[PDB]
Amino acid sequence: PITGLVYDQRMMLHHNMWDSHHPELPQRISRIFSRHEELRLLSRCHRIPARLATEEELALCHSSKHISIIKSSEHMKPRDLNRLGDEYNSIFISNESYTCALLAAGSCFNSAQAILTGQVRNAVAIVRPPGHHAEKDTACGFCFFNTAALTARYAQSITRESLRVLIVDWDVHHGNGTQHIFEEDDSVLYISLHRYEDGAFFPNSEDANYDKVGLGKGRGYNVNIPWNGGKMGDPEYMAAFHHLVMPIAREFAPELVLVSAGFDAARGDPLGGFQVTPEGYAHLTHQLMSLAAGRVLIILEGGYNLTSISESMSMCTSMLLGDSPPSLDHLTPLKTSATVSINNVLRAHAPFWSSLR
Ligand SMILES: [K+]
Ligand SMILES: [K+]
Ligand SMILES: [Zn+2]
Repeated sequence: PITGLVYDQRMMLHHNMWDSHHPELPQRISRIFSRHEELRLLSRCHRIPARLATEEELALCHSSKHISIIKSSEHMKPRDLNRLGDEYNSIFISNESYTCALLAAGSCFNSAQAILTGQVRNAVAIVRPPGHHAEKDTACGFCFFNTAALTARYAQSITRESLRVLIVDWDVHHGNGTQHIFEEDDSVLYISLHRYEDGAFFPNSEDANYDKVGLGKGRGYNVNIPWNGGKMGDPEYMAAFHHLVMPIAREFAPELVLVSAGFDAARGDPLGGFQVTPEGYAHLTHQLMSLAAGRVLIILEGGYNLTSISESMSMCTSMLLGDSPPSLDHLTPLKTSATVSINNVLRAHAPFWSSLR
């Protein structure tokens, strides 16, 4: 039972040359890595090397146009970088951005490979820029390429095309990119918990609502758990995992679990407004470890309180290493809004999933 870990300082090169205090900071991965040292968790892990993703691998989820455009930004002057970045929804670009996105995906490919070949049982991927907002043909929300989505395809490419991989997205934002890429796919189960606020919360789309359950043969394999009007926390997420995520995931019976692990739902996050605790993320992690024979890859997405995400993700690694879950705070009754959300998803997925009725 050994846990993998991948981190590369080079992914800090991605930076905003106008707003040096833009929340998607280079130090995000630095602080998480550092926190692993202080808790002596790093030594307990097998260090998995990072690498560049190939354009061939990028093409698993992304158009030729999108790849070439981002590839070109590498040799651009700042005025053009400003220009190009402005064409997207919430995107800043530097000359090192393309390489960093490649390193994020490549790092997660090696981690998945290590898990699927049995070298490690599970792994954590401390990477940036994030990925779940990135679409097939466009960049969005600090994301250039959809790392978790690409990792699912790579995983299938080195085993079999029908390898059942589950993607659990507990980043506070909806992974619009990930949902769309697999919306017609029954081999990749996408489960997302996110702040919705009737579509007022980023990325401001109604695709994130519970009624969007997938298309074609992918009907029922897209699960949206939206939160409305309320500071959701550990009780609401534990309830959603108990009633929805885990029973659906068990029925799906994944062979690989990918976690789009953003920590912007964490308490203290400048953007999230939620209050999930580090203890909360640990229990979520531990819960997911009971699936796919423990084959779990935890991939960093969002999260912008340097202290919050450092503590939160370290707690997840501690769980993968086999340590015992810390006790949760005394569990408040669910916020009335949560029960509404949970029941709607229940109703919307009860036909496709036997364990829900
Ligand atoms: K999410
Ligand atoms: K799907
Ligand atoms: Zn986010």
